[PDB]
Amino acid sequence: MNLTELKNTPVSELITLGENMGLENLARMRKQDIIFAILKQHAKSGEDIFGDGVLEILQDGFGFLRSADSSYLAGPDDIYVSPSQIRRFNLRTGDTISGKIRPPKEGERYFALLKVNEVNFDKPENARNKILFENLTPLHANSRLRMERGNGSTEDLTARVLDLASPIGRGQRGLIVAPPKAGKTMLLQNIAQSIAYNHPDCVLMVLLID
Amino acid sequence: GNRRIRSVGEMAENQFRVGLVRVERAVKERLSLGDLDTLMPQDMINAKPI
Ligand SMILES: Nc1ncnc2c1ncn2[C@@H]1O[C@H](COP(=O)(O)OP(=O)(O)O)[C@@H](O)[C@H]1O
Ligand code: BEF
Ligand SMILES: [Mg+2]
Repeated sequence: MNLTELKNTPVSELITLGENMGLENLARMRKQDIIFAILKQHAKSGEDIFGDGVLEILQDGFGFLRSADSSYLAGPDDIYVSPSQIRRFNLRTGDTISGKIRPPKEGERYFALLKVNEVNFDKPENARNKILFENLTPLHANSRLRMERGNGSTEDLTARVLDLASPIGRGQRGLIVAPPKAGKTMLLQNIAQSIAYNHPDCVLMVLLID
Repeated sequence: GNRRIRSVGEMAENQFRVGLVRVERAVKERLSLGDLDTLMPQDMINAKPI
């Protein structure tokens, strides 16, 4: 069973599913161990598990595949991947993996990986011989990112002024220097909205720290 | 003619064979669940029993 359907679903449907499976009182614990027990039960009565996430390699040698909604945090929902995959497919930290996984026996508690299917939205054959990040040659931005939507709403004028003051392109570094109380949150929200509406092909990521 | 002498050689050989059959049973019980292209013949056998 796929993982994302149970990850991004509301916890109420998970409670209903766990109560229908005839299990222990499920709603009394975290969402993490709830979905862990749900996956364990569905694997005990069902087929292989299908998981996905982002890979982190520790100083120990193995790897942990963590989901996006938990901000990639430790818990029962992580996926253990042996160093054998890191030696065969030559994995790296931050690799977006998605593939088949199995339940754990004694001595283990995390779902072990069985066979990778998609590595960073690409075939393992194409990803084997590739180019490193730091080995690339940086350059200046050439394709400008159009931030104007064209509707001219009450607040999109902000983005318009942005296009008037800071033409953003693919590969530019933007530093928003603003004291508190200044209204940058909705500014970044509108920027993200416009850049996803005008350029839906490029991936968009936001990070809220502290 | 009916009494045979044994030395360190075959004695150590028999001890190594005992260790080998122990670790062979271990790796066979472990291998009953293993699959293809998911391991190397290094961690399958444990050096501690030998
Ligand atoms: N384009 C805008 N139109 C109307 N009000 C705005 C606009 N930008 C900011 N504000 C006001 O400024 C305030 C900024 O709040 P907040 O997001 O906490 O500040 P900051 O983004 O600097 O942390 C909001 O309460 C909002 O009402
Ligand atoms: F500028 Be506020 F503190 F987000
Ligand atoms: Mg703010």
